[PDB]
Amino acid sequence: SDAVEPSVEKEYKKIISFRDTVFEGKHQQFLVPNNVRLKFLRDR
Amino acid sequence: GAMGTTNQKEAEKAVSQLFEVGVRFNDFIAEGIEPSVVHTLFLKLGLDS
Repeated sequence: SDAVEPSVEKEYKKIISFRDTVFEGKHQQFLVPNNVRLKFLRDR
Repeated sequence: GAMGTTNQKEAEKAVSQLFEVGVRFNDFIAEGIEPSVVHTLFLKLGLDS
């Protein structure tokens, strides 16, 4: 029943900005290589 | 995206991929994100500690 909560946009803004930085791979906490790149993009 | 996956779960999977690079609540906190987000989604995604 948690298919689309109130949480969704809130989750998206925080998650999307975090993921998008990693998508550039310049994430201060996380440097991402090849396998991680494909994992992010293919799964979501 | 919205190809079979619901918006909420779509947000969750993006978190799960983040989880593979090792995102913990402290990392989310470093980005201004609440620790509760890692912990709660961690439970929902059924991720092993």
